Parts: sequence; structure tokens; C-alpha cells
Amino acid sequence: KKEKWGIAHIYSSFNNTIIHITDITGAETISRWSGGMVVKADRDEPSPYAAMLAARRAAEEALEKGIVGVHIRVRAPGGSKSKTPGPGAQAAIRALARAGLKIGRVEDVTPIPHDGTRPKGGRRGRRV
RNA sequence: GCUCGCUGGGGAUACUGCGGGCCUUGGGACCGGGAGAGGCCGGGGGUACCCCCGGGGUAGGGGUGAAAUCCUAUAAUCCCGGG
Repeated sequence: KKEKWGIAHIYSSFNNTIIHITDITGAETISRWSGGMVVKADRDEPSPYAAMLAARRAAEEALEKGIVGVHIRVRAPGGSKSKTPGPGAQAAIRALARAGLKIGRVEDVTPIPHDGTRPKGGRRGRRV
């Protein structure tokens, strides 16, 4: 059908957001923009605003190179770390929609352990 | 009356003790269909995490209330194929 589709991996955490566009197989990188290379202050990196700014740029290269459709794979750190995606996920998805890209299947691929390793912080956790 | 008692004899067998006899209620033994993360031994798996190699890809990654240390151009973070 000679139509260009790809996959947008959205690493969302409580400190940073990374948007990475690759081909259908994921073996070739088309664009990769993080939340830290679009804003200066460290506090703004996890902000939903920085996420959408990064997504706009990341989508620009995809449009230029010919990608028209994208399947979104949002993921939190997972494993022994936090599982809930950070705030900069819905913002990134909406920014990708707004930039003029068709959005296909949306799935969460956070790595869930089947009672794997020991989380950091000891038995008493963080005593902030 | 007291010396908290000792001793010579006679009488009773309700209770305790002792010897004997007969019972199943307590507790054990055994058969029947089932329940259970009860133990030990052998075989087979689950994702996740860490390291290494091969491909893509550039400049940040990580972390905090905010930062810094730390990793990163000897190609980091991230995605993919393998051990």
C-alpha cells in the first residue's frame, strides 16, 4: 500500500520524558528527542509542557523523512522501579496527534516483573 | 482441757489402697471418598533485572524540594537481533 508507518516509543518517568520514533520493525531510528534537550532547567524536564515540545520536534523529522502513521508504545520505568507512567505521556500523545500524524494502536509496554529483583531503598523505604 | 500424738483389742465397708472378674463412653488401631502454600528429592518453566557482543542514532543521561557526585564523544540514554 506504499504507506509509511512507524512506532513511537515514549519513555515516561518522574524526571524525564523521551520520544523515539523508529520504523515498523524498530531496528532503524527516525528521530529521538528527550525532554532535557528542549528545556534548560532540570525541573521542567518531567513537565507535560516539555514533553509536547519534544514531541513536536521529534515528529518534524518523521514527517520530513516520510512517516505518516505511528503506533504509540508508552512505558514507565517498570521493573523494580515505579510502574505508573509520568505526567508527560498524554501530553506527548496529544502533541503527536496535533503535529499531523495518524495514530494507530496504543499499548502500554511497561515491564512488569513476576516477583523479580529487590527494589532500592531498603525495607523502610525513603524517609524524606 | 493441753502435750499437735503412741500403742493392746472389738465392730462397718460408703470412699481411697490392694488382688480378681466383666464393659465402652476417654484415648489409641484400622478401612472408605475427599481437603490443604504441611515436609524432602528430581525434572521443566515465568517474566523482570544486570553484563557482553552486532545494527540504528546523536548529545545528553541519572538524580533531588533544588542541586551536586556519577555515566557519556573510547559513541552515553533510547530501539532492535543474539549470548
